[PDB]
Amino acid sequence: MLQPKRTKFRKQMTGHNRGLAHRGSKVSFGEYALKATSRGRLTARQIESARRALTRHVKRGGKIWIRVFPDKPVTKKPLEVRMGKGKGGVEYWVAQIQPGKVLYEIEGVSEELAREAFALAAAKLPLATSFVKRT
Amino acid sequence: MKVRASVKKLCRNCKIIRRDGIVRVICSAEPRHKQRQG
Amino acid sequence: KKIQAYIKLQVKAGQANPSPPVGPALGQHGVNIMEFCKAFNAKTQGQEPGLPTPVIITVYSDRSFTFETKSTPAAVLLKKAAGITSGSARPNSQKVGTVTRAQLEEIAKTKQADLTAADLDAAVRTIAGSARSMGLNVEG
Amino acid sequence: FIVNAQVRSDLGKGASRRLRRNAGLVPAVVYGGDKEPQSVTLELREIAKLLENEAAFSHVIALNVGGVKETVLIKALQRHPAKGFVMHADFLRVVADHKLTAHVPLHFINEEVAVGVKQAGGEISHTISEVEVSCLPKDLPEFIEVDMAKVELGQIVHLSDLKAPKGVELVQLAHGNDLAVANIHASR
Amino acid sequence: SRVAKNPVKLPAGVEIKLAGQQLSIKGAKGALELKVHPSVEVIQDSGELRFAARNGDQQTRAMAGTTRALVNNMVVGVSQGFERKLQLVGVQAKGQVLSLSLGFSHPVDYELPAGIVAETPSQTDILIKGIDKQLVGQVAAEIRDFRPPEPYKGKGVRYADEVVRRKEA
RNA sequence: GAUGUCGGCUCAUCACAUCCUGGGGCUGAAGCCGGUCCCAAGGGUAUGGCUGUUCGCCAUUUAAAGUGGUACGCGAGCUGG
RNA sequence: AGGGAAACAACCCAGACCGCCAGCUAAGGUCCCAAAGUUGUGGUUAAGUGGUAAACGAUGUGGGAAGGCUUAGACAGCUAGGAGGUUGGCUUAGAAGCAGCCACCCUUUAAAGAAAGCGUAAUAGCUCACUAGUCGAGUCGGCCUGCGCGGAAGAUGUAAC
Repeated sequence: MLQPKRTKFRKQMTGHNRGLAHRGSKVSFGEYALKATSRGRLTARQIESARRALTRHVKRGGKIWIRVFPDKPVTKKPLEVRMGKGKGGVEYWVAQIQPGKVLYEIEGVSEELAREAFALAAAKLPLATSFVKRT
Repeated sequence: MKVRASVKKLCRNCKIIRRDGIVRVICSAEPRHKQRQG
Repeated sequence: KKIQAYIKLQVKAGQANPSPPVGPALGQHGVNIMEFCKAFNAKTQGQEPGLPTPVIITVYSDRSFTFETKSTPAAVLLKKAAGITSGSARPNSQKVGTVTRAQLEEIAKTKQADLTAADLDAAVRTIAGSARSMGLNVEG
Repeated sequence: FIVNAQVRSDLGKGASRRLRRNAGLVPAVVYGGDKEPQSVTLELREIAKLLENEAAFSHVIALNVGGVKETVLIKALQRHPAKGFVMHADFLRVVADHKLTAHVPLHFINEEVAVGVKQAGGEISHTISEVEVSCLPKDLPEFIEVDMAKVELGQIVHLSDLKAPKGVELVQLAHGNDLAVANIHASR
Repeated sequence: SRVAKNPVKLPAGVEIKLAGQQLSIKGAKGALELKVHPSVEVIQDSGELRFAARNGDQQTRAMAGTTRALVNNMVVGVSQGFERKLQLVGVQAKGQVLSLSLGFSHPVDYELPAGIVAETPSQTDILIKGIDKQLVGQVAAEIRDFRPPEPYKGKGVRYADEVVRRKEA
């Protein structure tokens, strides 16, 4: 998975996920990209699962940019646990996703192979995504 | 028949038909690509 | 007009008179009889006569026969490698024959690098990728 | 390159949202260092066909508001971040004596004949297109040639390593920022 | 192009009855073909027969085409004897009933209605003759489900074509 | 200012995500067998040794010994291990 | 409190001083239970959607933008198709256009892929671009959007208008 090397604190708040993704919406490194069109939450093994789908469906070369980064820690109360005995401990990591956030980018492939590779990538992600080219 | 929630044309001989409100697939080659609803 | 591909040609080469290796093939295209068999005039001794290997043809109605810039027969002439003639039983399944690209200087007299590729090392890739799809491959 | 324009005597948020959802239009402005700015409505369908062109942004665009016609360079563009379509267009006046910075694409001409590709196994990595320039409107590069033919494996082409066509000032070279244009490197 | 604007081109030996709402086709080698032609349909006359719709629907666009097809095989069945050659194992044709012992302990007897007729031109074969292709194909299907084609060795009653999926174990 | 447990007995009632029986499709289904998936709830759907057992493990049967809801059905019906 | 949301402290409208067999409105409504439009104009929708719902899957249908294939006669359907060395490759009952291990232009001159794969688990049969004489033409592939269709199985009785 992708995790930070160390963070300043261990628990964040829950927070909210509002707005559109104005920053992070351009294909800034690659030629083709997998942009999200709905807001949600990618859990760093969704991210790695779609990553492996991409890097396994290319088979020949290319360069894949993984743009999202899970830096938000998410906790959990275990089972048979009464509520309110301090905040529960960290389990996994999460990138907060807004509509427009470019998730993955590729160059070095054809447009058809890129499109049917981001189809494999989008099959593993709980978001509504789309396919964009460089403007 | 093969009941899914996603029928597709598995080969080139497959052919998608709306029959009686059901999205079926008929294959003129292999009856294992016959599939019922989706 | 008539529009389709993966057209399927096989007869004994040169003479179209023996029919029942195929027999009544057509009944869709609609051309005449007098229009294949006058261009047997100039050149033998180059491109493997008689054995069933097809031209895969396109048609026009000018009738003064036309040959391409092409001397590569490539479809139905390459089962035998040791001298035995028939075909493979079922693909990928019956592993009994051990096969790579070893002995080629018998044919590498006339490699003919013009109609294969851009240079000679890519002509190694063509013979490294020629017959490799019913029971052989190339590492060596 | 010609787009048709209008007058736009009504400005704001809900006004702009009504232009986009009811009238099918797109707001814009025209401005230069020599005249007042002027707000303009355009059509989304009529500017989205310009944006289809590869030489859209590095080119003279005639622009007709009434019977008044202006020469116009598109120097800004706003775009809906999720769906992706033009909101307000934000373009610039063009005068014949003016410095006129625009973005020009890179075009990466002969990549099959690359000595880090054919003999040595490697792939071309374009890190940058859309170079910003600084040029009079007389010389507008619709493209900038990037020759990638005599470049070996592991070698990098920078902004100094290519051509500035007939008085075109590449902006980052005028600083100490010699950016990496393209790249030839080993595969994965 | 679309098929309802393709005219019928009936021969001289099809003496039709225009009635305004339903067509009634008579002739030699079979006759008495009546069809209640639907409301969204036009039946006009010339030296040949032809069809057109009435209103801008996608439902009648299928109906004019099927009405041309129904009268096409109706006319050409009033003219010619619609056939089928079903190949089977063992056929003792005797009369208006058919007798066949398809691998069971009982020979299942199949009777033939008015219209259709079955013959015994060979040892393993049935030729059918009828005036509408509807009932010809229906009685061919009614023979066919007595014993469908087993793939492995190959038994049962077939059609005239050979597209039967065969497998080996 | 009381809605008295688990199990067994007795009596049930519904669902269907069907255990048998019935009808099919595909098959890597030659046939006896199967595997899986549809359709179907009409009727059926063990006796025991151990332990308080539910369960479980065995023994022997059956065409089969289905899965669940009903105050984990049922003590103003019984028991009380 | 009253009216509406079937029933429903807290939701909507509205704050009951008392009487009236007077009127006008709010929310919500106007086919019958049940008071008021079986009102008008233009559409959409065939699921009883309305009147339960997600990933995803569908020639369901309405609308609006665009491309090229568009009569020198297109998208599926009838009257030739079919080579000028050689055994073009570690294999020896049998390794051509689907094995662990891959693929781009020199003929006699109007003709065309050393193959994206179903055949007689394989040989001797045969479905995909046609530089055309031939039937005579208006159709094919994606985007945005309206409403719909499957995905959708439970227990006393229709039983989520």
